[PDB]
Amino acid sequence: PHLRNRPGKGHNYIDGMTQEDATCKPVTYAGACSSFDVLLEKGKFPLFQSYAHHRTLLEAVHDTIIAKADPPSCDLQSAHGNPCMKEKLVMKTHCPNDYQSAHYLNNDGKMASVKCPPKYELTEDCNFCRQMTGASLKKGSYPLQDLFCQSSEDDGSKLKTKMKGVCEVGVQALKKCDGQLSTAHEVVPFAVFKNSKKVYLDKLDLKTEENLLPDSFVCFEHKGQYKGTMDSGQTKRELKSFDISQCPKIGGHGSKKCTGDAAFCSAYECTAQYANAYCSHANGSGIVQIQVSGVWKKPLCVGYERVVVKRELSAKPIQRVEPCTTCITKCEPHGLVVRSTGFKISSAVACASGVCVTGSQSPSTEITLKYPGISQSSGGDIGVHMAHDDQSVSSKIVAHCPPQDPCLVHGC
Amino acid sequence: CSELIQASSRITEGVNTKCRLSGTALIRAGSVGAEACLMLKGVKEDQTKFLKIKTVSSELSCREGQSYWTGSFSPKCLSSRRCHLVGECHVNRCLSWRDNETSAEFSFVGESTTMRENKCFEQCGGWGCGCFNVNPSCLFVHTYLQSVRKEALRVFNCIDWVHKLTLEITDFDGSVSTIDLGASSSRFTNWGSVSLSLDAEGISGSNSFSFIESPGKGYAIVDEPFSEIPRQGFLGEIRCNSESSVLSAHESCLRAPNLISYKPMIDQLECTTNLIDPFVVFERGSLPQTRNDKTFAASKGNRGVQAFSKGSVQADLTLMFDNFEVDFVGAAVSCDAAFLNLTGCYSCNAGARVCLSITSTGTGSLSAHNKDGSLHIVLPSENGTKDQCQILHFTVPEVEEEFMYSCDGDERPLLVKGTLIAIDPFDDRREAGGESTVVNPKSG
Ligand SMILES: *[C@@H]1O[C@H](CO)[C@@H](O[C@@H]2O[C@H](CO)[C@@H](O[C@@H]3O[C@H](CO)[C@@H](O)[C@H](O)[C@H]3NC(C)=O)[C@H](O)[C@H]2NC(C)=O)[C@H](O)[C@H]1NC(C)=O
Ligand SMILES: *[C@@H]1O[C@H](CO)[C@@H](O)[C@H](O)[C@H]1NC(C)=O
Ligand SMILES: *[C@@H]1O[C@H](CO)[C@@H](O)[C@H](O)[C@H]1NC(C)=O
Repeated sequence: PHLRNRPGKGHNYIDGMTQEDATCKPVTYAGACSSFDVLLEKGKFPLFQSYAHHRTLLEAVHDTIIAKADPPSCDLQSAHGNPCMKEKLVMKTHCPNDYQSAHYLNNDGKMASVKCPPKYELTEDCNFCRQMTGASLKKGSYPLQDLFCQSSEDDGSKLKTKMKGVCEVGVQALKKCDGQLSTAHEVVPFAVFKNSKKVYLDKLDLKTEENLLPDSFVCFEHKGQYKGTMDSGQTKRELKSFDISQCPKIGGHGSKKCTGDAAFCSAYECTAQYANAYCSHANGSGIVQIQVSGVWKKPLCVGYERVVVKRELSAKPIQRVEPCTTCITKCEPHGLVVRSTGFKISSAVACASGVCVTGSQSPSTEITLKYPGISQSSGGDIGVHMAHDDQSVSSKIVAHCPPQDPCLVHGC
Repeated sequence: CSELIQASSRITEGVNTKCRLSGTALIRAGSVGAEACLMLKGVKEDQTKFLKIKTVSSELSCREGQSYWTGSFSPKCLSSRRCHLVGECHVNRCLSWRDNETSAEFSFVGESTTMRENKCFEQCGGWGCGCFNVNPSCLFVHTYLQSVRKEALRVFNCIDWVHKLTLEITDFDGSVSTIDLGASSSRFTNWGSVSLSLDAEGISGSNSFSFIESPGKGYAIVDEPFSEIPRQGFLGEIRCNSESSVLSAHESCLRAPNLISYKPMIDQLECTTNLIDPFVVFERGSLPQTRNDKTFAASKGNRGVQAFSKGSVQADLTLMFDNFEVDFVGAAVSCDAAFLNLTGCYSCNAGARVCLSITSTGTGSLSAHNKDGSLHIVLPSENGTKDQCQILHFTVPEVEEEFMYSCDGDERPLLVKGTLIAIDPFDDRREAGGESTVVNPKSG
């Protein structure tokens, strides 16, 4: 249970729901917090479970990393007639039972939550409040989105949503479109930067780089340990969290003797006397950087949603119209010759009342062909199909010819 | 041109008493543009209903075998670099990464039907690379293909070519009937059925090419054999079974191994590939094309491909149970005719074109017959002066004959003049023959 050694204060509680301060004020190996234990269930919240040693939304809020929205959480008991549930109703979520509250990161990059009236619980889609008699509601709030938060100083005031072929994602109106509008629920990764709003992304590529800052170390201490806090006889072997702000930095001063692994000893001053706490290195921590518009940036925090996107499938798939007539067709006693413009003709076929005749030649602006059947003697109309080198030129043309005299053709 | 005396019925003044003529008829099918002729004679100056089966055209259609679809695809990649011992960056996990298996970092993708693969690459391990550990780190890449253009191409092959005859059936009192049928096949038309023998050749070999069909745009030919297994660097490297699968890059589409080129250079990953644009190849070999004297081209109606090869066939279509008669035709009609000209050749497949000026007071037909009965001329007669044409066969350089023409009335003398051109074969042994020639190229 090393994941319960939270970075920073580890305050996994929300304002108003302060009935679980025994175990939700700093989250430790001992208790059980309703607003945190859901994150560690197998198969749920996999993105945070991968980045398990980064702050949650509530933790980031309590460290002043992420601000709190204006109507911080308009209670449905007192504000069910106000335009509150606008960003919530565009998301597709799934809450478990016996939960009276649920918090999410709104569009402006702040934290807002939905609180059902007392003794009511949130339904399976977190959209309605339902009252079940004789039910014990949990004391925490369900994290709606799957996200992990960190502290950043990189500025992102010029960052904006840039998705191709999207007219509207979530509650953001990307542009104005007319015509067909494909509408569906999609999993859209997002990120929030300093002095910015939510920035939905098309591709989620990110990297982490480790460091030796205090948030990268997991200090603990045994319960009942000699010459330590809570130094009394015990009946169970359990750990206890330790604050790294006490162990002295290298070449510095501190209040508690501290020991640890190689990474801790390389940055802090590992003691030579009896140690008070063991400070290892959070094996997954570091600084996570996102790539937006090719350039890497440091987000306040990233996640993903299930919002409704209004795409545009197509304006026009393809247009195939070509009534081209840039050719001259003049029947000649020597042969059927058609003179065309710049586009060259390699092979052609001539059809006149069933019987057809074909010709092949190198690409040229003109081609001569033998007359099909008795069309030379009888004249009439003759259709010609040819293969142009270019495109957008009609391949079916018709030539009108009067009756001809074979004597000139065979004259010798 | 042939009678039906074996099963002739009594086609009461005016009223019709047709007995559903059951006797079949056997007449050799005429050449291309010619017609097949019938004699429903009743009482002189009455009846004489003519059934005409005009030979529209003969084409060497294609019998398609296997087929598949393809389009233009472009890849997109998602990367996630984690240090050693983080997640599943164990050397064994990084090396054994099964493309079919997805990493836990790109779980927002979740379940999807897009064609996709997953790769894992090692990078530097050490404080210079970015990780305190010295064992190599990992870079998980998820790549999925997406379609660029909203179009697809169908690629098929012709296992064999079949002779196919198009006939214009000029039924009794109305010529609205066109039928297309192959060799040794029957078509259940009105008044029974029509069957074609075409005993000469039911096939014209095979080939080793493949044809592209763009829906609503035309056809094309590629100079490669049709391969049922995808191959890198050829057409159909990525192939599907439907246009929807192509336009959505569905995972059911097959593709060759090692199509995506990965450049894991330390700053940014580069996911790219070199793929043959099927649209370029389609535009390159547009249909109107000639290969070793075959000249494949789009069939009339744009529903397939043809094969213009030198040859000819013998066709003997058989009518059966032909019965289409009414009672209003019992009245006689007057008609007049005037000879116009004579053009064409002799002893030739094309024949000699015969045109006649018809001046009639109403609906009717023409039954000009020569003295010996060898040559028959039939032309419909309509109100006012009309100019209709017919096609006959001759074996004389000059034509000078008289025909007993009568449009359901009295026979009057119709005289035809003119000479016929000579089809220089610059190569003759004893004769030419009519047969039924399928279209052929110049290089034959
Ligand atoms: C032998 O006489 C035939 C019968 O007149 C001619 O064959 C065709 O005659 C048609 C009408 O009798 C003509 O149709 C005309 O076509 C022109 C232009 O193509 C248009 O004005 C109309 O479609 C039509 N005009 C009408 C109905 O008044 C054909 O022009 C004609 N075919 C041709 C081109 O020969 C022959 O002309 C004639 N043979 C010889 C050797 O001259
Ligand atoms: C390393 O961290 C991952 C989560 O980031 C954890 O699953 C794994 O157990 C850790 N390795 C250890 C503790 O050896
Ligand atoms: C694909 O992966 C799944 C789970 O990762 C596995 O059950 C299945 O056997 C794999 N199929 C292969 C390797 O062909």
